[PDB]
Amino acid sequence: PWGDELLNICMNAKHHKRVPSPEDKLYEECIPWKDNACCTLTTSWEAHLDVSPLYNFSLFHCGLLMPGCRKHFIQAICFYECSPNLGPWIQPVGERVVNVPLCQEDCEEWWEDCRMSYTCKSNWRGGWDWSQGKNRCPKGAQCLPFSHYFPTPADLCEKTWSNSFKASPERRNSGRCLQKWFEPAQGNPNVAVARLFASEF
Amino acid sequence: RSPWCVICDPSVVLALKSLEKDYLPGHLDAKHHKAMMERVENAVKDFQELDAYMGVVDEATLQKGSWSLLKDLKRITDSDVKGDLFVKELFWMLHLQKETFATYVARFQKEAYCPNKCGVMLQTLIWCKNCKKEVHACRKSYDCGERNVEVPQMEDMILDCELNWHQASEGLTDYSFYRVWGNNTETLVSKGKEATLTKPMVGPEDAGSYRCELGSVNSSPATIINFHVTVLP
Ligand SMILES: *[C@@H]1O[C@H](CO)[C@@H](O)[C@H](O)[C@H]1NC(C)=O
Ligand SMILES: *[C@@H]1O[C@H](CO)[C@@H](O)[C@H](O)[C@H]1NC(C)=O
Ligand SMILES: [Cl-]
Repeated sequence: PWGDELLNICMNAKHHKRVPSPEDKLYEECIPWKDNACCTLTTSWEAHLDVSPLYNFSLFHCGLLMPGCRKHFIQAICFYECSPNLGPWIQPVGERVVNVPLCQEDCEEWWEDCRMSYTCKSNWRGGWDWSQGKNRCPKGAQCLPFSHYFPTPADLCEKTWSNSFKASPERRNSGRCLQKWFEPAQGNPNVAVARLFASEF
Repeated sequence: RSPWCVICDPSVVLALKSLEKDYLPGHLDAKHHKAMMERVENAVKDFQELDAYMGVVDEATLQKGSWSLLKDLKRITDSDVKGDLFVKELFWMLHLQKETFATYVARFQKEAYCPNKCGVMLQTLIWCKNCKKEVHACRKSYDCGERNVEVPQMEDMILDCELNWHQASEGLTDYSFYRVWGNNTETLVSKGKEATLTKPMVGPEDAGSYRCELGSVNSSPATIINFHVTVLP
């Protein structure tokens, strides 16, 4: 009836805490989740590393990103690693997440701030030159504005993370899409979306 | 495929406009002006010379490069050189400049980019793709690691939190020194611009754990150092 089975849980992937709980301290962008997190301090720190050990996927592949852009990607990581409100979208590939509806503002802002940064591919989920241990752009892949490879916010949200996120037409505070970051002062707006979706009325 | 970072210098772009409008009319046939400039614009719009290049430079490097180029460019224009003589010197020169600049870049990358060895240093970089100047966070381990200190009783204890790179880091606030108690509480004992804590004429009661935190304009700290103090009776 109400999917409490699907609430307040952490996915079984390699870094996640087995169950959520509060943290005395989390690093920078992961702070909004310290109330109740699926990430340890270490994990929150690791998320901010260049070529973070969490995925060994390099963001610098077309050169260092603008910091504004880098910030968005880190927040994406904090969210994926820290959110206790992902149950409805957990699925096995050992678990992952599929088509989490990110509010339009989150995808729009992300897209906006990454326009000026450079990448070489539009489907980051695979097809990279992997020889150094980290991905490099494959033979002849041109470094160009993000707005070239991801013409829309939707492209960006969805394809960078192997369709972990769905760009939702829904906007923020509709009760029907999640934010990848939120101001800690203002309290977690994703709790109630979870509830809605667990029942998924 | 990226611009020659040198164009992020205003004097360079103005030197280049001055070249087009002031130098070309008296020194190159009018029928060539158009295509000359297209060729020069493109020399500067792609920098092929580049240790993978990250597309960033500090103000110092940009200036070192720009100053080199501007000097040599004005050397050309001062010489009053014309026609194909001029054309050849100019592009020749530009090529050589790019090479020299390449060197300056590789030097910057290996020597001035994120030179911190622990903690987080914030440093202003200029992105060559768009000339946009912003602050990058240089993250190395969260820690900076423990100091063992043994102090002879009744001498002075000096705890130095300063690391080489701090004076260069941007957006730093204050050095906080905490004492760490056996019951998992802490006391803030000093908070200020001083990078050291001095405690004179020490006794056994001053043994135990201390932590330094160098604060940042951002949320979290730039440097954390732990000190363990043994007092030698
Ligand atoms: C990332 O790199 C490390 C260090 O080389 C490697 O051992 C590890 O397998 C990689 N991490 C993941 C999550 O694949
Ligand atoms: C904890 O221990 C310190 C040092 O022994 C003592 O001075 C302090 O009163 C204790 N603090 C609390 C909150 O109990
Ligand atoms: Cl959340």
